[PDB]
Amino acid sequence: DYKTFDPDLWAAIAKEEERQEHNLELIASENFVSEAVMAAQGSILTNKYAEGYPGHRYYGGCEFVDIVENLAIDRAKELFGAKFANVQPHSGSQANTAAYLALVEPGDTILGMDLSAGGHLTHGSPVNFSGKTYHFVAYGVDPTTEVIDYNVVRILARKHQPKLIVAGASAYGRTIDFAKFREIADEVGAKLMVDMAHIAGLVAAGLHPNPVPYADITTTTTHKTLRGPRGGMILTNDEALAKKINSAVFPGIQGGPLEHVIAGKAVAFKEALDPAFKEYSEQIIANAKAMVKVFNQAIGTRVISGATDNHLMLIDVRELGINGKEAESILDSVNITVNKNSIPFETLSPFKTSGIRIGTPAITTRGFKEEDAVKVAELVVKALQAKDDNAQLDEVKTGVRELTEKFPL
Amino acid sequence: VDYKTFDPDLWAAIAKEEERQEHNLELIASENFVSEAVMAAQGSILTNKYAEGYPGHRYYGGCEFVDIVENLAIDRAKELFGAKFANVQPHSGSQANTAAYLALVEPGDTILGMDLSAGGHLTHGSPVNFSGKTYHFVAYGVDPTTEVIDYNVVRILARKHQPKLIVAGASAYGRTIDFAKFREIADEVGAKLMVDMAHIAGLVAAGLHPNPVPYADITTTTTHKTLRGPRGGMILTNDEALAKKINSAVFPGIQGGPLEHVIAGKAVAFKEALDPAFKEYSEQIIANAKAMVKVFNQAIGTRVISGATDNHLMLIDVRELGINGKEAESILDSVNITVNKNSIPFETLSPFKTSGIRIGTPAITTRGFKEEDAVKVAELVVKALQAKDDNAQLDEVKTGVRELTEKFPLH
Ligand SMILES: Cc1n[nH]c2c1[C@](c1cc(CO)cc(-c3ccccc3)c1)(C(C)C)C(C#N)=C(N)O2
Ligand SMILES: Cc1n[nH]c2c1[C@](c1cc(CO)cc(-c3ccccc3)c1)(C(C)C)C(C#N)=C(N)O2
Ligand SMILES: *Cc1c(COP(=O)(O)O)cnc(C)c1O
Ligand SMILES: *Cc1c(COP(=O)(O)O)cnc(C)c1O
Ligand SMILES: [Cl-]
Ligand SMILES: [Cl-]
Repeated sequence: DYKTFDPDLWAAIAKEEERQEHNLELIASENFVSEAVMAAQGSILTNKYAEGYPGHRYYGGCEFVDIVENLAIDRAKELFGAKFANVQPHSGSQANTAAYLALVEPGDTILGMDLSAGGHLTHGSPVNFSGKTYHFVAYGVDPTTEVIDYNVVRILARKHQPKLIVAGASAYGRTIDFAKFREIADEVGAKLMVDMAHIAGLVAAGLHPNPVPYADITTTTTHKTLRGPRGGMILTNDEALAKKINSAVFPGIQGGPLEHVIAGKAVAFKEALDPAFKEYSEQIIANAKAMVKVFNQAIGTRVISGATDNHLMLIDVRELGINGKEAESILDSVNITVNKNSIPFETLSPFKTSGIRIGTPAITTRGFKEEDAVKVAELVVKALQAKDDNAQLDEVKTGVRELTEKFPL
Repeated sequence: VDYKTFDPDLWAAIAKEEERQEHNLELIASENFVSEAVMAAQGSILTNKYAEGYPGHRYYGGCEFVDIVENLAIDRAKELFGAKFANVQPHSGSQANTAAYLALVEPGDTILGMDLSAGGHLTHGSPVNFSGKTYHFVAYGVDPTTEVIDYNVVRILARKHQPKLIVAGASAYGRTIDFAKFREIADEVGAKLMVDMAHIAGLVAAGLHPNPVPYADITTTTTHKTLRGPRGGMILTNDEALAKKINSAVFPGIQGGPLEHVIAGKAVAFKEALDPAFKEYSEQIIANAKAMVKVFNQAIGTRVISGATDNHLMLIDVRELGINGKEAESILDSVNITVNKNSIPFETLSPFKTSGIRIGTPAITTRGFKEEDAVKVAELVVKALQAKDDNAQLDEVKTGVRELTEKFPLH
């Protein structure tokens, strides 16, 4: 009825719910938040200014908003064991912005994972505030094993004497050894910052080593594997760091927080304290390993590093005579969403790439099991092997429809 | 109701905040009540979509309809304010301003912006904010007698310090801002001009405040406040080269994925602001503020800074009542009237005590208050502040508050 006033807006939203229903979301950073999370984001909390922190706001009327933000703060400490949590970052990028501000000065040397090797843009890219503001040295993965070579990272750290070492990745499918990063950091006198955005839910479920005890500062998104609303968060065990972090977030780089989103963080965090979330996360990894099995055995789909320990995988497609962007386009046409993705030692443009990235958190949320995940990888290989063959691509589309009807939203 | 059962801690708190918004006089100058449609947009399944990039140039597929939504927001913004280019991805006014600075100046450049005590925002050069830390800000303020911007002083400062950029816009300034005179001072010294219209964006959209968009190299704004949209930011320009620097600065410059469900709420709100009724709304805002200023001007104890308002807000020196801004704020809070303490020009107290309070009418106007009601509000505020904890008087104010909120219930 309010939709009558703005028919064009609500029509697009309606077609988007239809799109999420009928497509397979394999983009590794996506998920489906719960009805309760969306309800919190749709609440009247959007009306409340609340600059400052609970009990220390810059105007009145925050007595009950402070309950919401405290729940989000306190559930983060419960989920991750940190002594201090900040839940105001508007995004993972802002969380990283403020975490740098608390650890280093502009121009300081920072060691962070190369983007082609699987790092995020905020870990040093020159088109990002991180590369522009600080002096980033990249570490990568080994060219044969495509896993992190900690002795090489150690060579780099001693050569470059960074003030800060950053661990964490957006397209790295293997366990990150946080304890080795800490030893390296200690040895050259650098601090350690971990960006666990992609794996935060696996960490919360106890299925990936927890960086919080090792890192000076841990940043994360609240979406992705955590299955929360879009937003960021900052954790630390050092009270002196927590103070810098808090000043960095506000009044440093942000103004008022999105308390309706923070309310959705609180909702999501309690969902993640439930034992059901560990079963969900167990299924994320098992579905990913099952799909990796299919690709390892298929022809043309080289899994980077040959296995996965977490929710995602990188597929090198150069042996199908295509690039990532063509692979992304083929699969999009049969109603399968992935993203083109640079692979270690990428030779092509970052906008063509030599591979695609695939993650299980979204389909696992829809209820897919290993059987169904195996099926998707088979559909993916069939589509990419079918050199522009409409008969075969329609088959794949049929298989995608079967799956989406089997697991509606 | 079922998800509410899984988390009573969370939802009982939100239930309390609903009651509080319904039972309070919200006089915080930057707050409002967004429509049901806006809230419905922020609560949609659009929170699930990653859409890094811009419409037609995302970094992956599946953005067909997210592009309609964001293009609606962009196009409606171009139409509301008459700018050739609009970026609707900033997560906030602070992000909007962060990206605008990156498109205009280099770290360390000299920038002229309004002093915090005088009414400027934190992002206009405060040393505790990225703006003060990253650039060499030189502040202008207001004249101590008239408490309005002295444009000859801006000229004097601009010529002395040769800023690369001049920033106009304010958070606690109740008078018309002469953008033409800023444009002429910038041109004289060869500086760029940035205008931050967050507070007055809705008045500007209604034609009730001079439009900065033709004068400013870049205009930034929030989408909440007088525009009455979701919390968020926006960047406007007419210059195509700046538009590209702006879009690069926002992504991948300082943000990752945008909040597409908030951007949907921006599109909803921009269409509401294009409706002819929004102009009647915005005119009621100003008439209510002027009605309140008249009352405060007649009560001793409540000195209105500069003695008049042209917009939605007023700044009140309370010191002759023997209290500071913090005490006034909490006095008013105890009788269900919510303001914020606020520094006044040439502030003598701590920035966390302050000499004043800031009051605005956008929120009460949104729930239907007229000039008659705006008058009763200011009278209730005067009564509460003069009551010297006389509980009988404070309880009378609570009744007056209850009368107004029951007379104008919320949606
Ligand atoms: C958007 C983003 N932010 N951080 C990322 C991305 C990814 C990405 C994808 C693409 C696809 O054309 C381009 C870029 C890119 C980065 C710098 C300059 C030009 C283009 C980056 C993925 C995770 C979305 C990506 C890859 N590849 C990984 N490694 O990190
Ligand atoms: C939060 C904010 N951001 N931008 C603003 C604010 C205001 C504000 C209020 C307060 C109230 O204790 C303190 C400060 C402050 C900030 C940093 C250092 C010292 C003091 C600022 C208002 C509009 C909320 C303010 C005032 N006064 C105006 N002028 O601009
Ligand atoms: C996704 C991601 C980010 C950025 O989060 P945004 O909300 O898009 O700004 C930062 N770091 C890592 C490791 C990420 O995976
Ligand atoms: C409120 C305001 C801002 C900050 O907007 P946020 O969303 O809180 O970051 C910036 N400039 C002005 C003039 C403002 O009034
Ligand atoms: Cl990502
Ligand atoms: Cl403000």
